[PDB]
Amino acid sequence: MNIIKANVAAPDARVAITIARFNQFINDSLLDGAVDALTRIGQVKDDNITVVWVPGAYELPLATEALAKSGKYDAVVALGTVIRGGTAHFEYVAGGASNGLASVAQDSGVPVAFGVLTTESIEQAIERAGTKAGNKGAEAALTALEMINVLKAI
Amino acid sequence: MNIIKANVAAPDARVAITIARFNQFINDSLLDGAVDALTRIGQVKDDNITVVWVPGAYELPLATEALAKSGKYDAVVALGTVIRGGTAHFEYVAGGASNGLASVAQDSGVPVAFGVLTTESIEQAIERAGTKAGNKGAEAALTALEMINVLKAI
Amino acid sequence: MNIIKANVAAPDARVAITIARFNQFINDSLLDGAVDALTRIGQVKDDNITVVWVPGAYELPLATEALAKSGKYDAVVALGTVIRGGTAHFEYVAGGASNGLASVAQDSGVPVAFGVLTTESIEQAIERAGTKAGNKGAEAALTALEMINVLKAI
Amino acid sequence: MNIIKANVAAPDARVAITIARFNQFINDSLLDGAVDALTRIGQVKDDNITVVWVPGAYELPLATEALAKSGKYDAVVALGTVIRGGTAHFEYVAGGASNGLASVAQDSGVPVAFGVLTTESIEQAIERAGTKAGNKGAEAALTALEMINVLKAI
Amino acid sequence: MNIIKANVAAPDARVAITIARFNQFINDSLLDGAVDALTRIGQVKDDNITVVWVPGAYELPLATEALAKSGKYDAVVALGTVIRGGTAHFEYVAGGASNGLASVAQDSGVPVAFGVLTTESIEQAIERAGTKAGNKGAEAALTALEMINVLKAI
Amino acid sequence: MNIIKANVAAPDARVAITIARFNQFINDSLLDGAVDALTRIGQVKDDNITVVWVPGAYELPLATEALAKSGKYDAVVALGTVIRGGTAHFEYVAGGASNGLASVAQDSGVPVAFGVLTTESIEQAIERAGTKAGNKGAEAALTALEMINVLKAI
Repeated sequence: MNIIKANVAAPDARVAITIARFNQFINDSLLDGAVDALTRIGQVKDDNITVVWVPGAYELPLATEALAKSGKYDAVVALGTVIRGGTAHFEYVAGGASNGLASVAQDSGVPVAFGVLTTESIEQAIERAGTKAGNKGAEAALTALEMINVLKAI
Repeated sequence: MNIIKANVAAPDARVAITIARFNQFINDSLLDGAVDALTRIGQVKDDNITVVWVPGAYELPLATEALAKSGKYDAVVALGTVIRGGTAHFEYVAGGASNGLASVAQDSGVPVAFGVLTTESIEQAIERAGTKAGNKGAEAALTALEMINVLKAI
Repeated sequence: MNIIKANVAAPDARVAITIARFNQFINDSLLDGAVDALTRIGQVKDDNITVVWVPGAYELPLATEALAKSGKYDAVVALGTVIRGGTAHFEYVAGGASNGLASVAQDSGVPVAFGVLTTESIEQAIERAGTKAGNKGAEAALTALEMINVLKAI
Repeated sequence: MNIIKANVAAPDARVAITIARFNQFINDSLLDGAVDALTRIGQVKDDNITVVWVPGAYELPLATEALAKSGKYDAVVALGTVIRGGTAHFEYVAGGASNGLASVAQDSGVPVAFGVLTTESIEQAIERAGTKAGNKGAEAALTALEMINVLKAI
Repeated sequence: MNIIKANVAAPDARVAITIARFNQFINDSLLDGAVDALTRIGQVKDDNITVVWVPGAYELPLATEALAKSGKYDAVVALGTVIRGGTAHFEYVAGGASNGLASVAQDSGVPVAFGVLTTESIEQAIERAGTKAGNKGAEAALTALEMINVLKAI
Repeated sequence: MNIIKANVAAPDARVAITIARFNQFINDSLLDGAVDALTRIGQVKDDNITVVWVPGAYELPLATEALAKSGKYDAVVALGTVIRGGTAHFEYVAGGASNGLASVAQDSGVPVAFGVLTTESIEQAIERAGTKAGNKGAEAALTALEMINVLKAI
């Protein structure tokens, strides 16, 4: 009975990170984690890493869509934070972002890593941006790499 | 390691704004903000700015879809307010509006700026229409411009 | 009837930022915002940007006074955080800082941007240092540039 | 992009300390901290350190003004404690003291360090006079030195 | 009666920093503080500063032990954060870390600076990583330098 | 200024895992995580992985001590669970185990990874054995590898 377990190391890869600058106070750490992950762990040569700042998290799809359709990249890591406010604006951003990104991956066949924090408080976001609950940035980066290989293995 | 940071200035652009006239009391300020942003900040020549009033916010997609498929515009800024009422009508308007718009952008490759307020009270809308919490109109306008360049940079 | 609306782009400008290192955990993001604002948005060439770290926020005036009297700069952005403690020390720091800076601008005719957080909690400061409520750093930077032009227009 | 970070060491400096004798039980430790800071850390030769006792904290300005107009000193450290009492006397002392001092620095161009405790209780003053919350004396002394260099660097 | 007061300036020194990457969101500021302290204050030439990232805070001892036994360094600054969780895991990490480090110093005769935050909340860690309660990174760095001299003075 | 960041890949390594069979219901997943980590991520050839079952978690030290003194291994990963009961037996097990292990590492210079759960409830242990809070097994395994390299880099 045959099995596929992939590895996160994948040096000959070219990876794109899309970050939202809104909330960058958090997103910065989110990046640091991802970049480090990519290079130090997945052996990515850091001139194959390209980083694209879009303004809001809402833009992440369009941006990563471009990058995937480009064919220039083996996977896109999508980094952002969306913290809930007084209105249901939170709902539609994080929604049209989750689904936007998921769609892009499904059509382009390129892995997209969902490294978007969707919290209730600034507190929680800090917790997932490189503290108690690890670093969703580095985590999304890793799941990106593994995915490259997982796919490549078919 | 290469990076893309875009700028909001983009004078040779032609931009389309779609506004819902329902709730115009708020949407009017939403516009003023956007228009000013576009011209004063993004250097847009104001005969490249075209403004399209549709009746409800629910119509924003169809209207912007037309504009994007037209190819005549580099980006569409979508302006509107949807305040929660006694029924779940609020849900389906803001929903089919967030997703409608998000889709149009994804297919047309044209950036669509989601400057649609989705509040609980008239109070909250006023807060986001050019007071305490800035002006989502001008903000959506800016994210539109930055996106033009962000894309252009690939 | 004649009107003056200025723009935030002003590339041939030389700008000075004064930062307090006390509370730098927050002030760092405050900076990043401002710097990015200046260059990416206001087209400032980054060797016309000079950054001066003073120890406490209380020192911001004297420091920016020097810079303005110097005439070497078109405007000074003042960055710092002052969080309220158990004593009224908070009052006199933020006071002697608001008024110190405001005075310097008034005598030197050089614009001084008041990008000093004055919060009740660490929580609030984080909110204004590049999260929910934007980035008072980049905001102060922008109001600086706009001012340059607003003045220049007379 | 050019930056100014200063150092606290500045041996060839001549510094003046003005202390209020009222509340000396606290102010004494306030001094010790400062003096030690100055010499041991900032390398100040202790015959360039001069110490001036005024009676109340209210007098700190006039005294430091003299010293700064004198030109004999590179900076003045102002040490004192003002604890809140039953009346609003507390308000006018700490007020006319914060602003007096701040003004002197602004006109004389000489750095003045605001090492005046402004507490609600004797308890709080003890906390900032060389216990849990460090020593505002030595802290004011250091911010003085750093300022000397920060200025000198323009 | 003879006395030893040391200074924090010690330029001809070679210093090693060991940081835990877990919780780096905080540890990053912890570092910045220390590095700045070292160079700007203690006059350390920044090619004599070496920085070693270990994964967990639990590893700090072993890593600093190596560095001290090496003899290549005059002191090691140990930076990390340990925030309390739902289990007593917190106890054994911070414990085996405090004692690990303390032991290494005692055997190697090399100063080891304990700049490890041991808090109850993310909130508290932020407070000690360069805000209200200063920067334990820079503070640990300073106590490192002073120690070098304190020892050297016997 | 020179820096050491290590990688978790280290294929030519020979690693020993010590597991306590008490509580194996949890420890089993703890292992699976570690083993997978080692091979799949750190490229360890799985005949260089040796696994040693000791009865209680209290024994983990003695067992790993032997293994490290043996010199046959580059690092030992210590896996086990200690859940708090009605008595303070919990205290002495987890204590004599944290310190035992930490000591072994310090004397043998071999890295020892502390992958011992120290929880209050069975619930919490399950959370850290490959669910919400990841898998301390695989985490301990990774910190082992990274350590090998971190040390090798001096």
